[PDB]
Amino acid sequence: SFKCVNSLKEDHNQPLFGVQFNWHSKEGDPLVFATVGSNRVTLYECHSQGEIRLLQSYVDADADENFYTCAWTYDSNTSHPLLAVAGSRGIIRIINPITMQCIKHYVGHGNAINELKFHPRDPNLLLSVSKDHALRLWNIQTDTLVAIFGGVEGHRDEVLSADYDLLGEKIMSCGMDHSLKLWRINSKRMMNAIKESYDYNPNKTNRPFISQKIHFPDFSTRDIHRNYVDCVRWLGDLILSKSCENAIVCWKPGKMEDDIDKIKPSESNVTILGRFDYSQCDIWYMRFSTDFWQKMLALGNQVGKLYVWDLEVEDPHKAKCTTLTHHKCGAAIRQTSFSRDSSILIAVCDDASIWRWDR
Ligand SMILES: Cc1ccc(-c2cnc(NCc3c(F)ccc4c3CCO4)n3cnc(S(C)(=O)=O)c23)c(C)n1
Ligand SMILES: Cc1ccc(-c2cnc(NCc3c(F)ccc4c3CCO4)n3cnc(S(C)(=O)=O)c23)c(C)n1
Ligand code: NA
Repeated sequence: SFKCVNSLKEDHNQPLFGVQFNWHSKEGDPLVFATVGSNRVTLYECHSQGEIRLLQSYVDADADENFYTCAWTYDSNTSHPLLAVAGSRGIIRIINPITMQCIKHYVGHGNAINELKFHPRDPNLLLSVSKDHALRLWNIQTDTLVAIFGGVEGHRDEVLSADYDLLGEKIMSCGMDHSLKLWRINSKRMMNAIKESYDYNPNKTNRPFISQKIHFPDFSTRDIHRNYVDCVRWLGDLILSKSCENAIVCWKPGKMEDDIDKIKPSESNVTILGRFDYSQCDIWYMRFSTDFWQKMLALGNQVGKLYVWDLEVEDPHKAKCTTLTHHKCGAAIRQTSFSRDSSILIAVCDDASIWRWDR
């Protein structure tokens, strides 16, 4: 079971909106996690006796920047970890976590970026989701915009979250229009766009890189939640998503026995496989997370309580819940992160505090 071994507070005293363990950290190296809040990104190392060792921060030159998200990848030639961050300015920064140097930045969108995710099988492909109602897929090896997911049948309001499935063949996005939308990226059009992004070298051609504009999702529903959908994750062929209605819903497109790859864009049904209720988490902008193996699900609430669900059961509705509290932890938990082996769970709060729970 989990025990609270340490806590820390960042000097900016502003909310921490994101936290991610580096699941690409090398064997024998201590566990490292990044936090994002205010106009900063900070790295920490987990040590024995609950020690949280402070390393170094990246501080944006714009005091008005507010980082909302971060995601780890690694350099495709050297294997060294890389960290991407973004937020209110709509700028994607690729940071070398060793020196905390910004090694490249993309003017990602014409509005804030709410989430960043790297492709599960390709470390060069970065997905950003924005307040401009679109998703964008970047190839950070050739600095190209592969595709824009949005348009005439895309999201109709700010996009808050998105996730790749296990194989990275498809994306599920969600946002302020109450909808969850599916975008297949294993179509002939998208596989060709990705191949061409890798073949693009602006020094060796005259053409600009032509980005795809994908105006139509492969599936859409507004039948799961009745408010802003602010977090989505795939659980195999099933989806986990939440709104501010004190519930994570586990569902799937189509009827009970419909295969996800047979779902057509006109599909009008959804199937609910279960719902994980909790309390006092009815404010917008609260994230849930799963561990590496997807054996566990974690979410913090607006009064500092953590809920952890054991997903190692025959059906989703049988998930077993554990609650974790500490008398000194009373601020809203915006995001959690498990270490790759799930031995540590970190929670970050609105009062700039960091909470470490060891298994
Ligand atoms: C005819 C052809 C076209 C495209 C690709 C291709 C595709 N997708 C990624 N990555 C994303 C990725 C992946 F990793 C695993 C599964 C997956 C995807 C995208 C959708 O399903 N690629 C990376 N390099 C390439 S390459 C060798 O430069 O083309 C790809 C391939 C293999 N063949
Ligand atoms: C005082 C203050 C400042 C900023 C934010 C905030 C926070 N996070 C994102 N996005 C990241 C994001 C998200 F999209 C979905 C879920 C989620 C998060 C962060 C944690 O769980 N924001 C986007 N717009 C805003 S805003 C400025 O209110 O419109 C935010 C909050 C809640 N409070
Ligand atoms: Na830079």
